[PDB]
Amino acid sequence: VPLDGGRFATSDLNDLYRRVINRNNRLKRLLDLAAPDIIVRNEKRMLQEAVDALLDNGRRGRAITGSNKRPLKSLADMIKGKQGRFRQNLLGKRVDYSGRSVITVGPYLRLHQCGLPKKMALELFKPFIYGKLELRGLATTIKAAKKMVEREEAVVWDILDEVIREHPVLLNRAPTLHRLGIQAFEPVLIEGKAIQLHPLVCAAYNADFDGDQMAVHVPLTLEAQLEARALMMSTNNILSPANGEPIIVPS
Amino acid sequence: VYSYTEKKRIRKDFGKRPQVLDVPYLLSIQLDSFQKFIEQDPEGQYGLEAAFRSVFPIQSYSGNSELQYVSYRLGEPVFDVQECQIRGVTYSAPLRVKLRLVIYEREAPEGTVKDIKEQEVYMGEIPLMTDNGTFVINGTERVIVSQLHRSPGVFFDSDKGKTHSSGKVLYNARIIPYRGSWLDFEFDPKDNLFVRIDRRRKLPATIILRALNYTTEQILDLFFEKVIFEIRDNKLQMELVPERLRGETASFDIEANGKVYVEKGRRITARHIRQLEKDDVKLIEVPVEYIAGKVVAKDYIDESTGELICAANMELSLDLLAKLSQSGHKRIETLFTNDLDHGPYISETLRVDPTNDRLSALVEIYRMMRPGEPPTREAAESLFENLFFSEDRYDLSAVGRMKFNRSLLREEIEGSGILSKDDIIDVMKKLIDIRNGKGEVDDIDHLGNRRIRSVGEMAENQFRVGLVRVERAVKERLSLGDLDTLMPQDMINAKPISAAVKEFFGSSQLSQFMDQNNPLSEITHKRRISALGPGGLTRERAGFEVRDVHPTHYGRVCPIETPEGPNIGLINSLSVYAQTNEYGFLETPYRKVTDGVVTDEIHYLSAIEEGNYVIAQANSNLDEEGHFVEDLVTCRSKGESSLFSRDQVDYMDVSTQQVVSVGASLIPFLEHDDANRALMGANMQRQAVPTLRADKPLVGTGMERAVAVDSGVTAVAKRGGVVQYVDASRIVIKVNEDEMYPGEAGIDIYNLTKYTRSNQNTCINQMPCVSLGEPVERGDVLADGPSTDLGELALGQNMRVAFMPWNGYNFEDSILVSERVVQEDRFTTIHIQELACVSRDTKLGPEEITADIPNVGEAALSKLDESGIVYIGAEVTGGDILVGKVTPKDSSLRVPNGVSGTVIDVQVFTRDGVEKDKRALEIEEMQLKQAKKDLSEELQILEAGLFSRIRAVLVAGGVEAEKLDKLPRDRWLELGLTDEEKQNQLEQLAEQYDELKHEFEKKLEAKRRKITQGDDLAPGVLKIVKVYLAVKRRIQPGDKMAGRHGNKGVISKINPIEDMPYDENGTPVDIVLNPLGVPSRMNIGQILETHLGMAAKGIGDKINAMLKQQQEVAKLREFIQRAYDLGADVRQKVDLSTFSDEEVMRLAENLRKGMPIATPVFDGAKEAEIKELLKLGDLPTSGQIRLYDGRTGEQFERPVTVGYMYMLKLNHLVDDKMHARSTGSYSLVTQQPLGGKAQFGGQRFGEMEVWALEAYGAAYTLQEMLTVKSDDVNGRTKMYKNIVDGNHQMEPGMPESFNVLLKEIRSLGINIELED
Amino acid sequence: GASPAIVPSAVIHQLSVYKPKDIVDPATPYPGDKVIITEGAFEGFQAIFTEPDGEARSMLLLNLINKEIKHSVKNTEFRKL
Amino acid sequence: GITKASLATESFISAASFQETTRVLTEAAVAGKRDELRGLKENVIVGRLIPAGTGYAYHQDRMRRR
Amino acid sequence: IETPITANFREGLNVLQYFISTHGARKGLADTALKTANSGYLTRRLVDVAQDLVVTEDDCGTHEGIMMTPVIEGGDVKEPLRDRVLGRVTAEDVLKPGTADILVPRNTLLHEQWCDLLEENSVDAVKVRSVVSCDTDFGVCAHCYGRDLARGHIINKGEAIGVIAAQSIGEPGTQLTMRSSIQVKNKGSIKLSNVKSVVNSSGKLVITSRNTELKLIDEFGRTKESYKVPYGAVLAK
DNA sequence: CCCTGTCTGGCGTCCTCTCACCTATGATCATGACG
DNA sequence: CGTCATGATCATATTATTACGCCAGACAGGG
Ligand SMILES: [Mg+2]
Ligand SMILES: [Zn+2]
Repeated sequence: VPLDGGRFATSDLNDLYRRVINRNNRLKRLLDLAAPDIIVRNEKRMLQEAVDALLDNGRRGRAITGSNKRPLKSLADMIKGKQGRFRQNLLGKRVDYSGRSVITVGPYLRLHQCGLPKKMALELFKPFIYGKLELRGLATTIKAAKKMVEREEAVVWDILDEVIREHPVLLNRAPTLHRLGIQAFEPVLIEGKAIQLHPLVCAAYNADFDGDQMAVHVPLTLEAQLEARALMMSTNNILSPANGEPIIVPS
Repeated sequence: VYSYTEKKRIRKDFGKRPQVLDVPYLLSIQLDSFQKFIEQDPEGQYGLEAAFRSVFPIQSYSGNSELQYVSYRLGEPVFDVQECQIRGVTYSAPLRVKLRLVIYEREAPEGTVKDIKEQEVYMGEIPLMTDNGTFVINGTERVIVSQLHRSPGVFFDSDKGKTHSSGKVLYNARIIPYRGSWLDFEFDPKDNLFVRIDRRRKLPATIILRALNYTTEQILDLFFEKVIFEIRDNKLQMELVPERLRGETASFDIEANGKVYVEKGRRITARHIRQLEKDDVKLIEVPVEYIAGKVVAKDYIDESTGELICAANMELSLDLLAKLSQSGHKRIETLFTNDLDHGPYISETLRVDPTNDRLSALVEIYRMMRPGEPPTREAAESLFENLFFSEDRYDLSAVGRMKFNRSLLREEIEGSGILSKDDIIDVMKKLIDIRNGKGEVDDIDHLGNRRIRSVGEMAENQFRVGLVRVERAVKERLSLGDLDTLMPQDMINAKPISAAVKEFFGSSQLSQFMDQNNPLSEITHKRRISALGPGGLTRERAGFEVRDVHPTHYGRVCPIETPEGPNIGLINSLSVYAQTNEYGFLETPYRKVTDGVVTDEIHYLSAIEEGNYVIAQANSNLDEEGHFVEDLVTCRSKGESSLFSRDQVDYMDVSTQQVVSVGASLIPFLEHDDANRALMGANMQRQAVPTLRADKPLVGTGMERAVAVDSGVTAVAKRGGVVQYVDASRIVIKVNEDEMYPGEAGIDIYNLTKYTRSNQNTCINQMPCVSLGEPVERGDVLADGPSTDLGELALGQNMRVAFMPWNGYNFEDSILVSERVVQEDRFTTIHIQELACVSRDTKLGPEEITADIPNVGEAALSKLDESGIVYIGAEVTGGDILVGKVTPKDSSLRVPNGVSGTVIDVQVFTRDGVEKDKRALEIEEMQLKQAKKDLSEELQILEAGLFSRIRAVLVAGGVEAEKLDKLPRDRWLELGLTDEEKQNQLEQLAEQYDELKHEFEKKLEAKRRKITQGDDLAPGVLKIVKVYLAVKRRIQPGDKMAGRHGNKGVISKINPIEDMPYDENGTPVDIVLNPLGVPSRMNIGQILETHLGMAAKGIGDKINAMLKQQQEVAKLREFIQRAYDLGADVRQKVDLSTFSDEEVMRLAENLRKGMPIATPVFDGAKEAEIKELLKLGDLPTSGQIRLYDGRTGEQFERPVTVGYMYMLKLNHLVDDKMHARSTGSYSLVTQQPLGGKAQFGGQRFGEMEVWALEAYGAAYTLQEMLTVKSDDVNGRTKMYKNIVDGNHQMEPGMPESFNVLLKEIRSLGINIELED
Repeated sequence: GASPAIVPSAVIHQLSVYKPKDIVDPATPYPGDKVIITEGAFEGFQAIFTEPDGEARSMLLLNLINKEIKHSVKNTEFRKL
Repeated sequence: GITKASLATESFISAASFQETTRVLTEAAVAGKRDELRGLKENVIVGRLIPAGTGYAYHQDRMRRR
Repeated sequence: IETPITANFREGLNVLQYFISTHGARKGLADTALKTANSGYLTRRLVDVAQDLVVTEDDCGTHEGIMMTPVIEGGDVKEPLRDRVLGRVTAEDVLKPGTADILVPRNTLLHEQWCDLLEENSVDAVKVRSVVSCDTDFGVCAHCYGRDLARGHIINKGEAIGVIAAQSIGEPGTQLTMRSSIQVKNKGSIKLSNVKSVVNSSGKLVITSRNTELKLIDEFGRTKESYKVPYGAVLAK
């Protein structure tokens, strides 16, 4: 990675491989020009310890470091634990077509719908709007449609009301504890910059309104819209899966 | 009497306890510690002189050369604070040191050096502290925070219960040096005694007692008493003192003097001990089985054979008695090894020892230190003398020697920094005494065992580490060169010293970035007692007890102001009156209650002196003399509260505000809030934001003026006098003559700090609050700062609140606000963003900043000038061009997508050599013109003050009333006047005037040099353009507002004016809260604050009514006097009969928007006083007005509570959190979207959300949620084509990060594949 | 190990007159070697060494297609293999 | 116990996504152990349908065509 | 502390009383912090040990299930039979004490009407089919699980019940905490279980067993009191 | 070989936001000035 | 014209410990 300062603060792996190749080339040269009897041994010890620093740093006695106290990262520190490929990149991923803001009340909602801003609904639902523009014939190519929805002209709000209409979104509170923590709503466009969320539903999220933040996701494909309508809609989950108590208790 | 800014708006003050010690200067920890650090300090310690006299003289490797120390000196900084923050340099001062080199001769190191050389040398740059208590490291104002750590000295801990799973407690005795090797004595379940050094391998403890050259006979002489057996004609008689027999069952019938004393099968009672010591029984008779297991003390040798009869510390058998009996020994010395009294811990320890003399012990210690190498007697002596017994590698401080003498019951608190033999032997004696059952262990969290480091001591330690590295270099270049030809600047180099101190002030765990968006946040971030950092504990490891308030935090560390979350109780905040002791502990004031009378002398107690005495509580009633009016008074004796008698008390608290900190003493009615809600209220009061026009608190605590003046945001007058010229830029004070120097004629100029960027992107402004011609006193505010008003502290604004449920829009914690609030522009905060653009140096050539730019037209370039940089004043949108930049390819700086603003300030810095373009020359001419005008006005204004002094002197003694203004004004000296003090004073003013002339010449030349020169910059950058956008963010549904008690809330709907519940007068309420947050979240103080705020506004409305009708000053005097008396025995006692009919009109001009009321923390306004003040206004007594509705126009039943609450806007806004992403950039190593908001990123669909979608039957939603939308690149381009063509369908593929998992597992020796 | 490897009285005597070969080294700057470039407009590829200058420059082997033009460079200028 | 019952599986990807990855991958490396994606979390790793909801009908179809 | 806080929040609190309140409050906050730190890891380990168990058949075809009786600590009956045998398929078909008369067949889901008909006849112990005693290889059949919780009908073939089970156990882990004779109340018949008793000289019944459990059978069949009886205790009955 | 103590390996919540920081020191070579 | 001094540019890895805690399973100590 460049740090935009004329220098490369390198990753730890290139440092480790560079140490192994330095030590290995010096050992090839020392086996070339003959080792002094009981001498071709210290260099092989150094090579073994450099490879043991590369494959799993810190498992052998005291680990190495580049700067300054922190031990640098080997391969087994990229597979294991947190900050590794199993728990940070493969089981939970960062996801396109998503957004997040601060929640609020708005009690004029039916319980299968939530308020969602015009700016968030315009930025989540961009390629739907592109498809409706070049399907109705208001832009020739994709670039004219992109510049139309960047300027936000007076026709794309009608396009946006024609793409929101029967299309669920997934609302998500950030510590998801049980399976009612992800639910699916049908959006209503709001002038403003917050997510208006039905009050009874906030019994299941364990969410007050003292600065809580919720994240919305969009189901792209068709089967995911049917799963966010038949399986995950806010009217269906009125009973908890822990017991038979209703979760729509008026608070 | 009152100061003149205290006759502007005198705050009404409830409160009953008459104060005796005012609030000290709140920034005394930082300033006093760093003043202790850097100052010319004789008699050795403390300061830099301690390091320079402990690491010097560097003497060489037997080359008879020596680099000794003389003195040091800091020159002036090249840059003052403002130029340093603008440009970006450290605010440092060069540390010149006078070092001396001496070089001894041959055969006489006690002989004469042939040559010396003493000279000045440059080393390091230590950063100075500004007057606010902060450092400027790289243009960013940073604070070093005090650390709370363990006090050096002995410490007798007890590893209770958990070890060995049998309840047998251990006891360890950690000696904690200030610098050097640790030392832990402990036990084991076999009751052996084990030493260890720096948590290494374990040895039996007496191996170090042989290492101090003790024979075993002397060791048993120290650690045990003696039992004497005399062989006198019958059964080997015994000397017996019966105190050892207290509860022991004898094995025979103890008789003496022909009298049976003790029977066999019974124990010796205490009265039998009294019988035996009253009859003075000395010699008793023992059987042959009594000395069957008695342990001998010293070695007995047979005189004939020359052999050893029995070794030392050995039990005696029949044959050993038979050997020593026939050798000629009549005295036998043994030891007393009881079950309860004295265990044989030393004896079992010596039986586990394999060693036998000093040499073997030193070999074993040298072998446990450095494993597996040949020891030598010289190497073992050198190591064991350099562990504990050398001035170099081991040093208790004075704090360490005090705790080490105090916890061993010594007398002298002075000693050497190194240990000795008596010290370790007293540690082992006290450990054996604690194991025996007498004496107590020491807890950890007790604040007599927690020292407070600060900026000075930590900077001294880092500077000392830099000096030991440089002595590791000088011991190099000193005995490996030719002498005499070198000077002591070729040897010592400034790289490790400056690297060490620059790394500490630059990036440490305690040198942290100052949370600066509020005067309160500054003055409570500088007063912080952090437990973390180097030498302390860590957050994710410890623990339970250290996150808990000990009984001795009372009046030292605040109990209620601490950050909730992962570190509660580790980021403690220091209290109000809490100083720091001479050694580093905490101390707090008290009042010496002599036998009857509370004497008004203050008297500082530490944390261990508080425990022995008995302290009366702060609010105890006393009748005008000090006599306690009750005969049972609530006190606390030894960490435990109780009820004591009237005149067994020894101290009383000073004031009732001293348990709390300055964060949580601005909360009115603190005693009514539950402690959780007071914690959340203090923390959110720290997190406020400055509004556009900050008002005042109607219900304060009187602590606002200490927090405002004792911080550094207001412009406090230095010398009092008369104002001469007020302006939005500057303020000129003419100094009064009874405060004024004879020379340096003197009228002061305060250059205020106008609109500039804070660290939290707020707008640190200063507004002048004085009129013209106005008197000001010494120690008084002239210019209000951010969130100040007339010298008070106004964080948020005070608004009309009602507690009622209103149609669901305030459901959980939400807040509902009228449009009358946003129309008045009263939360409209002003933010400033800094946007930088560098001109780097790459291949194909350098870059271009000029406006001849491809791919753009008129509509972009109309807002730029002819040289790329945007104008000053051009109001831009989100996504225009500010700086046009093209590389050998458009890379112009743009406003980031979303923010508006108005460009207020443009800086251009040029690396020297590069051609300045036309706008950089425009800024250079501009700043030349500004600095030229400013220094010329300095000369003109101070010359005007000097000529006014000449006119003031020439009033008498040869006065010329007409002849004075006929001649030009620069010659007012050669007029008719003899040799007096006046011609002497005119000569001194001529000296001052010619000094100002030549000083103005040289300073204007230096300022032209500073403007004209280039600046040292990054490697390979041409010029840096910085542009300051100034957004004005108003309020909207989604911001966070909160009061001062923990009542948070997202504002949920900004209603119109008409819908608000109004009352039967006509006025709409501004904010409708929710009542249901009160009985669960027990913050009942906000309702008393609401009622007292309504009382304050009732008095303000009556003043507005009595003044709008143009009434004469008599009725205003009547009503203001009635509103200022109104209470019990209070402290205020003002009278308006000494305000003289013009101040009363101006005081009523300041009271007409409400009357400010002080309510101190635990001595506040009771309920009956609020009722009597609500009766003075014509408001209802219960505080509740009946309110109509805005929609229906018909009355709400059961009348509701209205009043004024002082609510704060927090800077968790909603157009800083809101974010959305369709398709942006993707990361490089794993093809997933980036993280964050500045990087246009997507929200983490974490692991528990994957579990929650497995928990439904949603399968396609999860498949596209982790294959199509996230990772698979061909899958997502197929998806994007399919979405813009209307075909909702996914082609799945494989995550590319799983292929990264295959490459990382495959890059090992592991062969992972994919079958079939 | 804790102490230095037990050095017997044999290798010491064997290392009393070693280096009986020639230049050898790590095969860097010699008569018929390879060396990659690092600076100049003729960099990006590799080159060969022959007779260098000494206390000034060296000898770069620049060639494209079927022609070659020598360009003396100091070894700092190039990238010693 | 549940951490030992989850580390002792016939599927090394589940026991690798749980606690210590070094011991699980070395034991499955020298044993030549062969996962067959066996349930939910391995299919969350590899990027295909969960065999729980709608993917359960898909997996019955896929296993019936084996 | 032996001297309590005699002041409420409507009146004032002086300095020491507020300090003692601060002891309590900061102890509570540190409990909540480290409590969340343990609770999240408990949910992780449970959803990683279950992780895999999918309702993969429709009838295993066994009989052996567990016995559901109402729990009796020794006071009031804490959890009754309706709240334990709600919606779970019976193991052996329950015969009312009109023996050889079937009340429910042996594969009937016990919804609310059947639970009321269990409460009326005062049924002793409805032996019921549990997940732990199933027979399905590589999964769990549908009848041994029970009602689809959060819905009304029987469980659908497929819903991953290991994950919803592990979340339902670990989700209230935020709420949890971290750091002479036998006296009867009701009236009924007297039952003894696992007792070796004998007659004393006084005419009473004395016990020669530690394993004695006393029970109070009520008027209709079930038990409302149970008492562990020690070794060598002396009964008056 | 049968305990019983020691040792060293594992593990210790989620999501988001902000900020700084990411060398300097020594040696060698070249150029300029002075003798 | 030559030598010396000063300034600028380019080049590599200690420089000469202590304040978590539990569980668990293997490795080894004692008997
Ligand atoms: Mg909340
Ligand atoms: Zn079954």
